[PDB]
Amino acid sequence: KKERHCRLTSWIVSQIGPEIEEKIRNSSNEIEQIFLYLLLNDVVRASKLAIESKNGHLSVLISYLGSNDPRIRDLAELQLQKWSTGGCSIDKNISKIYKLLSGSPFEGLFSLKELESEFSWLCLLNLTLCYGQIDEYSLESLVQSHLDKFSLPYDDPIGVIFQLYAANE
Amino acid sequence: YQTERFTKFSDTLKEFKIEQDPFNIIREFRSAAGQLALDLANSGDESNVISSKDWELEARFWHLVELLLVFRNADLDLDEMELHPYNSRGLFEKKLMQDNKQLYQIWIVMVWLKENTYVMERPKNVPTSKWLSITSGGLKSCDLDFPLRENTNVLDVKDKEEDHIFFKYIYELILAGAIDEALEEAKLSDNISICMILCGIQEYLNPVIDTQIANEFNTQQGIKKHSLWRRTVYSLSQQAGLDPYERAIYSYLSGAIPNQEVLQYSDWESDLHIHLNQILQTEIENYLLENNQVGTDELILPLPSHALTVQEVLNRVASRHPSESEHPIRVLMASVILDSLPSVIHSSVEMLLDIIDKPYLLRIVTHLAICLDIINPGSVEEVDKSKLITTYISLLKLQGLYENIPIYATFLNESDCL
Amino acid sequence: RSKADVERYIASVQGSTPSPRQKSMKGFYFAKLYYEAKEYDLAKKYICTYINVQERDPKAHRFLGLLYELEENTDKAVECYRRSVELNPTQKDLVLKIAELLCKNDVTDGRAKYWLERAAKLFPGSPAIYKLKEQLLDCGGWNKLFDLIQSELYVRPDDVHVNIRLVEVYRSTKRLKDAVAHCHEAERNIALRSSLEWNSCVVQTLKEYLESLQCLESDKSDWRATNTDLLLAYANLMLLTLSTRDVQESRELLQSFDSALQSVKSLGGNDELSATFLEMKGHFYMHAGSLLLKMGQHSSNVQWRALSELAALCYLIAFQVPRPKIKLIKGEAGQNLLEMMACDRLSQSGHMLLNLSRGKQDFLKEIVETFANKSGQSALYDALFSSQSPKDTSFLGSDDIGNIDVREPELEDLTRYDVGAIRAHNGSLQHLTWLGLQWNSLPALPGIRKWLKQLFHHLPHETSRLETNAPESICILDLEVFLLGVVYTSHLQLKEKCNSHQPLCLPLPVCKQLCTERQKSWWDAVCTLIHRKAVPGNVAKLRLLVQHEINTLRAQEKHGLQPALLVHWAECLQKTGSGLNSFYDQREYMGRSVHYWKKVLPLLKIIKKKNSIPEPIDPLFKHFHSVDIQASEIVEYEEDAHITFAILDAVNGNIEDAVTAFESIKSVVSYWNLALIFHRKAEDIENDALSPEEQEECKNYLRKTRDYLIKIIDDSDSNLSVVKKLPVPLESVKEMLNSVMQE
Repeated sequence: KKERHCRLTSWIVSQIGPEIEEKIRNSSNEIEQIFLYLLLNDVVRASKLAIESKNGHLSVLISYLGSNDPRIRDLAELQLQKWSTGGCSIDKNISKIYKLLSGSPFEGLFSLKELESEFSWLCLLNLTLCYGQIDEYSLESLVQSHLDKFSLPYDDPIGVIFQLYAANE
Repeated sequence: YQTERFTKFSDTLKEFKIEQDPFNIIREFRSAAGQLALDLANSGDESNVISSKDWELEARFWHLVELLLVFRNADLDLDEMELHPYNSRGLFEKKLMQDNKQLYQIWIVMVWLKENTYVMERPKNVPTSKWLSITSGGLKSCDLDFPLRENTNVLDVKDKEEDHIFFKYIYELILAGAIDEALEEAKLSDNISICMILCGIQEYLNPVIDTQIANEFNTQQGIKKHSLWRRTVYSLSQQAGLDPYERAIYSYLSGAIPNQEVLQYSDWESDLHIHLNQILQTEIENYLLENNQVGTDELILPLPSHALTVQEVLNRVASRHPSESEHPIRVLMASVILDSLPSVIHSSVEMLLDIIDKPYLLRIVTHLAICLDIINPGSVEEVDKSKLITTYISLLKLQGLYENIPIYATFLNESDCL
Repeated sequence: RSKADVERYIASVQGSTPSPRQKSMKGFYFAKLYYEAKEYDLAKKYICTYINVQERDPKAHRFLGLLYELEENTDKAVECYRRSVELNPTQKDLVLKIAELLCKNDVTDGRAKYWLERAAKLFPGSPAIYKLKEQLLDCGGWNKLFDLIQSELYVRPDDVHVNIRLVEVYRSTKRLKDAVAHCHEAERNIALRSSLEWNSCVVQTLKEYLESLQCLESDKSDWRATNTDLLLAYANLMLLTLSTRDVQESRELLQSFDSALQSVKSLGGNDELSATFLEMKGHFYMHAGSLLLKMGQHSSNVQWRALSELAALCYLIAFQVPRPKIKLIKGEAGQNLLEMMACDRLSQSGHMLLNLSRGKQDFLKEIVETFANKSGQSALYDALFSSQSPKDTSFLGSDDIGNIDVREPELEDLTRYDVGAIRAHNGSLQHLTWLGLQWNSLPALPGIRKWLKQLFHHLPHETSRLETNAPESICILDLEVFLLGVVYTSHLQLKEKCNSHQPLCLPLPVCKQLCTERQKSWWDAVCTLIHRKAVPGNVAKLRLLVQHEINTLRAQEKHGLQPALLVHWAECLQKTGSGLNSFYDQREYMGRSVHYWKKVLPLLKIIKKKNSIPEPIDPLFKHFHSVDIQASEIVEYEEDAHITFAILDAVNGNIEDAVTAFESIKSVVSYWNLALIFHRKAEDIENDALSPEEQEECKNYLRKTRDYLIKIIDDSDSNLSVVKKLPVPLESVKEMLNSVMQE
């Protein structure tokens, strides 16, 4: 399961690669770049840029992405509720990153679903597959979880294959 | 009454020679000294606070002795661990600590060091929530890294003052081994992100893959890209505009040596602890590199690769704390740590031929020598036992406790002459 | 960014993906940055091209609709929202928007009506829904609008905005008598009385009627009646303005209040108006004192002490004012209201008087001896108002400050003031969390269980169906357990705040939210649910919102409870229950206490060996290392818990094991339990005809009772710390002993 997961996610990163690299080319904000590096499933360069842009704590936090530590998951979500109940202002991309640490980035109450309009469906699916709750789910039911949140274009065949894969039963 | 003391120690020896395992002797010696440490400490002349600390020290010595000799001597050799390359770093760390006794000893010693570390009382009136700067307006982001992204002028003074209280408390807890309490404090004091940082301490294990620990664990845990984590933390530790205790924490976690502002207040024990931690960290990461269980991507930054020897750490920490270093039971502490112990026995023996000036010493060395030859027959030279007991006995006489001299006699035919 | 940053990125992805389809699929992400660079004729064409290839994306379609909204092209913007809505039905907010825009542009078509119906069922009775209902009607007509409001008020009588509109419609037809009439009948509504904007409307519509030609012509009999409501409105409006509004606005409201008081005192008499003036007079000073303390908080230390000195006098004046003559009012509703406010005055001013007097020794005496002088009256008018205003018609300057009691309040009186004033501010968790904190510094504890009984009547102490967390099984225990955490949490949060920078000294209006919005949302939900003022549509949502937290109040799966808070719950319920008289209540509170204990001890054992507790995920009650349990206190809790176990064993019938446990620990509390249970075994068997040998054994128990009560009093009189450990009052222990020995 781990092997298969790693190959799938390396491949998705192969596909979304240029899209995101373009987006990083045009960003004017460092924390957003850090997020985009997480979009390429590159935890280390996110951590590094964080470090460099003087965002050190975040940097540490980032290092958890891809270990599925449920403690960190519920803590990140907690921080998010506390902000989303008062929290006079939190940077738009730090909240996104915390939402990634929450393990349920659309499935949620600070939801990245609106990124539906800014990214390839495959890009977001990468987010579910990499963070998302890897251990608790089978590859199939995980992918299915994601698909349940987003309609794919009828005509797109790589979409179709994911649907047939997730459809299992 | 307190001029009972010798009885207690003598008493323990009685019980041992009479139920005809010897590690209990020392355990009792420890408790005995500790009990006495309490007596002189409670209500006392301020001439007693000194000899009270010399008893607490006494006690710690017996403890250290127990721990190390138990591990070294109760060594009955178990089964070797057979890893594969597919195995997690967690297992390799474990293997390292199993196979390398020299290094596990360092662990034992650090454990002892932590055991005896002071921690402040839990801060009272802690606030409802973090950086509550928010109220002044001006936190555009509520994340720890915001005032790092742009001038620290963002954070209110009182907030910094509280962050100071927190990070200092967490630091003391970390040096004491209280990692669970540190995580509890982080959680409960609305420092979730710092908590999360403290979670990176564990190497990765997966009970499913790393079969040989499918007992201790039911769920994967720990973090796979640890060499990264470690550079990430260390770099964070070097970034200024953080509270000195926070930086201190990250230093300790990265296997590094905390900043001057914090380190200046560390004593022999604290400092020694810091540097053994460094030895240890470095040695593990090297063990992992020699087995290709580190991935090149993670070598973000240079950390030092050359581990000190316990010998050298001791020498340096010594020269950094000469007064403390030279204290006669702490010399024994080091002597035990390096195993050069009969070495020092025979030594302080020849110092009877400014050891007579301090009272605990002549006693301690004698009872230690006794314990040693009990646990390891042959340990201390026959002569040295003779000389030591001879002199201590003559003090049992000077104290007028002839009553309990036969017990000490049970180690020579020289006893004939009493 | 600039124009160059975004138009240079054109060549960035143009050189990475040059085919027309991928060039157009980047249009949305091209348009993403032109919306940020203030380019709307350009951003429009970028998104519109991505829509040419990705015609089924609800996000892109909405984004163009939101962009056509900035362009104010209603026909185009609406259509865009429609496409995003028909693609994805979960976009509720867009169904409102469509309905919102259709009614604003043109109502002639029924399509605007249809979309409004859907918007209503997606947001049951939201504030915007009525707004749209009025907009649609807008397109001589006066009667038509009135019927809408009335039909709307039938099912939504607690809506602030709608009731306001009714007064405005009355005022538009210049039938002000009806405006005040409804205004008066509505001042009985407990919700509206708490609405800042409503009370503001109440103040105006009344004044307008006083000056109105209709007020004089009609009669001078009911003139007094309406005049009373103005003062009441002023009091409520003052309470609210002080909390939300800024320093300037609050002070300004005081002048209108003082003008009204001066204009009213001249009439006097012995009727509702006179009684109202009495109670409102007290409120004035109390709020004025609260107002004073607000200014000083921000100000320097010298002004603080002088202002707090001044405020202390104000609160004192208020507290002194006697309980208003309740019998003297026409109706049951009116008189109960007036008394409710009286309790509120004494309670709020009371705690303030104390918290200010705890600063120094008999600090209160000095305040009166120095500022009770008429010189203080001018120093009060000075600090509060600008001296330019005429000091003759200002009530503050003309009041006869005679014989200030200068007697600190008694706790027992304070408790009954609080309990009677729980319904003062509609039981807002703000109100209770404040009181709970004010009692956090006192040696006597508040009757929380009595507060909740005053709020949710006939809500069982413990629900039979404890197995599930369905919120039909909510119990006064759950609430009692809840408020305890809310206050235990609140105190720690404020403690942390001031540490970075007294917390007790803040008055109720001045301080901000003391609980987390999560906690407040729960209390407001369970309150609306219980009192039956929920919404058929929102019933299921409210119900689930409550359900979410139940499992934590009962320490079930994934409870966000720090061990210290659980222990606090356990002991706080034991001692709460151990002092109760009835068995039903004793059993329940002791049961829950044992329950929470049984959940902590596993944690304490791990903590006993200096390990780490697994920290929570988004806990309901914030964790704190300030109160993290230490090994120094573990053995005590294990002991204190074992008592709680024994107590429940005794109440259930396992006397043998209870005594065996009680006797094991020589604690003052174990005596009162040992004594109380030895006395019962004696009293029942003491006088019936029965074996003489048994009678001697029966007397023997009564002899043990006497001894244990004497051990309590002997150890009690000697040491004060033991007096506080008594599970019941000392005088109660002595009371039993008198009867025990006369037996």
